[PDB]
This record gives sequence, structure tokens and C-alpha cells, in this order.
Amino acid sequence: VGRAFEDLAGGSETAMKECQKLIEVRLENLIKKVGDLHILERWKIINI
Repeated sequence: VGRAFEDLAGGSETAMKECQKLIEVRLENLIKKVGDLHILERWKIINI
């Protein structure tokens, strides 16, 4: 968000809607990565 403050969303040379889309693709990858053997805590993904 500091870098966004440097960008044209605040100052110059870039619009952060594409970075919003990037983190949406990250959220989509989290919904794609989807308590198996020797593991629980999948809800750590829920917290993140």
C-alpha cells in the first residue's frame, strides 16, 4: 500500500486495480489449493 501511495492511484505512473486483481488471483489460488493425513489447521488458510 506504500508503493500504491507512490503510484498514480496516489501520485504517478500506475493504477492499483491491477494489483487488486493480482491479489484476487492469489485468493483464487487459495480457494484452489483446496485436515488430511498428519495435518489439521486448514483453517489457518481460513484466517489468512
